[PDB]
Amino acid sequence: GKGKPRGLNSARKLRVHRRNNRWAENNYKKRLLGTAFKSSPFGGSSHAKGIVLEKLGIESKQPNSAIRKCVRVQLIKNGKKVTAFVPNAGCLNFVDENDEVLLAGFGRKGKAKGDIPGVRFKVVKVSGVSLLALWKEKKEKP
Amino acid sequence: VLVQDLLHPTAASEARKHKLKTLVQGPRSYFLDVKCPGCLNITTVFSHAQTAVTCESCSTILCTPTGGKAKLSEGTSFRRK
Amino acid sequence: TRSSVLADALNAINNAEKTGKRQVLIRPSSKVIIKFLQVMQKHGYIGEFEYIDDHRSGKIVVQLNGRLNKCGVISPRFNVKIGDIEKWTANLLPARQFGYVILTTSAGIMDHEEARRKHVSGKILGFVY
Amino acid sequence: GRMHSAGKGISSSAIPYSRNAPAWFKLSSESVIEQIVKYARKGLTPSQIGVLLRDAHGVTQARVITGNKIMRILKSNGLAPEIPEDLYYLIKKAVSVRKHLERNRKDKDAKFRLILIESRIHRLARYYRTVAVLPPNWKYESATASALVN
RNA sequence: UGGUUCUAUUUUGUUGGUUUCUAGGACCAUCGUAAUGAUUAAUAGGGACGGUCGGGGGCAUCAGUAUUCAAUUGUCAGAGGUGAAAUUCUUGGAUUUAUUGAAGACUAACUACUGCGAAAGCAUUUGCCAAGGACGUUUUCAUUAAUCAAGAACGAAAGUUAGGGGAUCGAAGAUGAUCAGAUACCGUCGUAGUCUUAACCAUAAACUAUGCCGACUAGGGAUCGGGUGGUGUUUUUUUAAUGACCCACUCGGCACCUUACGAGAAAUCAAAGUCUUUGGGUUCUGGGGGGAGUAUGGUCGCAAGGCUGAAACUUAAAGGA
RNA sequence: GCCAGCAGCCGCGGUAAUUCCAGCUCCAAUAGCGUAUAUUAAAGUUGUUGCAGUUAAAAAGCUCGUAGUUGAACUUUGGGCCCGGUUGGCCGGUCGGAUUUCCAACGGGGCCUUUCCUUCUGGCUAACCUUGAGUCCUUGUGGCUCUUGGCGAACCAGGA
Repeated sequence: GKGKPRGLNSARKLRVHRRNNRWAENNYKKRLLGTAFKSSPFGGSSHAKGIVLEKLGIESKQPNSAIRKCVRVQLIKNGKKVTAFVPNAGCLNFVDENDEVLLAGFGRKGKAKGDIPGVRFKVVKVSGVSLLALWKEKKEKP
Repeated sequence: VLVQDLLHPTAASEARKHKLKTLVQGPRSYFLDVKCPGCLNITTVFSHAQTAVTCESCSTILCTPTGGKAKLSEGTSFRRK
Repeated sequence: TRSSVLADALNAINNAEKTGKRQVLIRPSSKVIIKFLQVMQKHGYIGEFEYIDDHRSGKIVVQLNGRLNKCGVISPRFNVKIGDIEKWTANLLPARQFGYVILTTSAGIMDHEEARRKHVSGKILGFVY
Repeated sequence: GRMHSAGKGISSSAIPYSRNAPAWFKLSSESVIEQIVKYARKGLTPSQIGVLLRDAHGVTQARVITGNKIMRILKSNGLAPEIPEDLYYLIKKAVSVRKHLERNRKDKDAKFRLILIESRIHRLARYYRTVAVLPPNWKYESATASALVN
């Protein structure tokens, strides 16, 4: 006689005692307050527009040393101030201050990647022309 | 035991086993036709009194009640039934 | 209490038989049960079984074979529609062939393969294998 | 297993099977009727009647010997009592306890037990609602028990 | 079969209104028609009964005994205390002894792989008070039951509120010791509290860190509670009677051993088994580590505090065997 | 020579650096490559199908409960006759498909065995229990032309 009511008329007490439970399970937490719209940068999104400030330097977390390349942004929305991260080379160079940049996630949700600490985004485009190209030289910049 | 007739076992195994399992339940207590010596009378008493009953009227005493079975006095034939 | 009957005795019958008891005794006797066994028996799963009355709700001996593999009571007693049993067999019968799921209609405190030849269905109490 | 403690008692009677007669007893059915109805006004309670009937005269249960069940009979004769007898010992216990709680407000065990007991009663009083044997509404009232018996 | 009651197509011009003709409603009695009509009674439940069982509860009595203290009673140097010490008591003759007393505190050994309770938790004795489990049951009612957001009892101790109690221990406070320091460990005293009445709080490693219902798998030998049987062991009294006992059996426990056919990260597990051959019933919970069960609001409390419960930021490990 | 610098993460670099700067050399995509962001699969790390909750992060302190959710079985089974579809064999019957006997599978309508088919007024009959006549041909339950008593659910259409 495990812990649940079982007979026939035990609809009522079931549609409640899952709907309570669900709570805790983290996911169903995000989706009811859902956080996504109020908290976090993109709100209910995937991508966005921003414009750079400084070119900050963030060393490592440690089993590592690794002085990586990050940029503060200004979005073109809530305004948060965010940092974000660059790929490939130096990549830095090609992000010349107060330029237009196109930001996206980091495929991890929330969370925070690899050897970087409070950091949660990547730089996809600039000006809107790739980075991918303004490192495999299929275009160049204005 | 891999097996057994539990229908009818021994008579043994019942006498000892508890009133309420001999299968079909049946009492142990039973009644007991008493000549106090004076009169011939015959009062139908029960093995477990709870009451002492008086004998018929002679005002006599008979059988005290205890845990289970009366203790009956000295005189009493106490033929069972 | 004892809140339900059929159950109680059944469980002891899958706890006699496991150990190799050749049989059983079970207390509260019903019609329900008498009928239940009378199905089981027809299908080759027990024998004889020697009601005993005592003017009471009564005791029933069930002589063994050592075939029984397993006869759980299901148990709200759900409802069921004809074409639905086709979900049950394969969620609690090893095969199909075989080994009867078992249910309660109107005739009938009678399995499903006989149910086809009748075309009837209601509520599903126990099941054998 | 007694509804109030940690206790799984077993002990009743192992009415015997025979429906009819004791046979060894050969006196009459009318005979014990008379006897009960003899007893009642005097000052009875059906519970006791049997005890007294059993220990002294032929009987074995009224039940064999007649086709009724004591009470039924008193009720025909009008001796049922205003109360269903088992109740009239519980309420009693109430008065008899509450009183004791009030000589010694510094007693808990007793307190609890009282409640417990208020409850035996409400439940048993809800039943002798239901089945037409307490004029509807009856409710039990703590304080009204002492001119209900003395 | 009346009656009753509604009508309102149809013809004695017809248009409308009495109201008689025929036809459809519907009903309470009524002679008649019927195998006249009510599922088992789940090894699901609830109940009654019967012997019972139990350190389950409360209210009262009852006894042990130590400790402390004081009297009485004696003798006469240190006693205490320790790893080793010193503070401490010592003609105001302690420490010891004798016996009686007083007080509040607890319930030794028995006492265990044992008892019962929903858990917390419960052991001197007896009397009321009502409760309850397990069996036994040719009693009963007949699907009433399983788990449960909401809601509502209980909840170790600590702690609080006001009275009572204030032996013993004994945070706090004071101390003497040790120690580079020692606000700690060691020693002696010590309010508060421990105890109880009445009211709060609701937390715990509240621990099997294992939700309950069920149903099925594989062997054992113990034990508590019942019950059944054996011209069973003693009791001896004359034979029985019971009773203890032995054994046989069982149902319900509280566990244990042994396997591993299974499961697992493993350690190990008769359940953590019947799960990629993936599904019997349902309630809670978690989704990297911290930040932090904090800040906030909202709420229960007199307060201590509880329940609710973020985010920014930071980080490549933290962890299990 | 732990400084420049690279490195999404593990990490190189503190005097011979397979990672930095650069030469040659090779590898991958290639008129197209990279780069950052968001989303997807990867994700059985949101899960109903498919998770985990003995100690990894998780079984509420324990019980009662109004909803919610599940809920033993039992109320025509069997047999009897039909008749036909269209897959599959056995003839291809023939200048690569047409169908019959032989004949397996398999559905499906009848009807009958005590057998509701809401059921009455017509019209409706559509079928044979009919049979007024009979016989092409294998010495006949193989083949369908015809009105008369009598089939109602092949169905119109008003109601109860």
